[PDB]
Amino acid sequence: MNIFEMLRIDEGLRLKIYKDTEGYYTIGIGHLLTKSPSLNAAKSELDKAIGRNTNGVITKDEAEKLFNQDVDAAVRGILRNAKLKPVYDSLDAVRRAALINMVFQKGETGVAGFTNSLRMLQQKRWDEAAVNLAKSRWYNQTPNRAKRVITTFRTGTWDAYK
Ligand SMILES: [Cl-]
Repeated sequence: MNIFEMLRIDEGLRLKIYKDTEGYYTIGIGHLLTKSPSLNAAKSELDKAIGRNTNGVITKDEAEKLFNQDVDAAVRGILRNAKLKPVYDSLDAVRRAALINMVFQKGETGVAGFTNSLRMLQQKRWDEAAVNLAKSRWYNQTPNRAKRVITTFRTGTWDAYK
């Protein structure tokens, strides 16, 4: 199991533009196009991201490309965030995947904000962190996914995903 498989599970795959849990225009593997309410804008954005006139639809391959670029970026934002870096650096491999998941789903910034639980992860306070992480808008809006991640942070294993 690894990052890609993980996220692929959490985010699914759609070849046609859709609205996410928050109602935003998204595509492929959790690839967010826009916060705006215009399907057109979303279309523009897509074309631009794909490099062509898509008409709201893309190929699997394209979807995948987006995905790598996205995983890549997530990591990098992590590597560039003065708050994230240290944490990540101190984590074992499995757990990093978890931090990356969150970052992918909510943004560096978003994540950069879980100060306390980040602190907890740093000191390796698994159980406390999990509780902490649970008290969030994030958990409350996407309970099942949040659970997987949290479990993940908690045990250092892929069971949540098995
Ligand atoms: Cl969920």
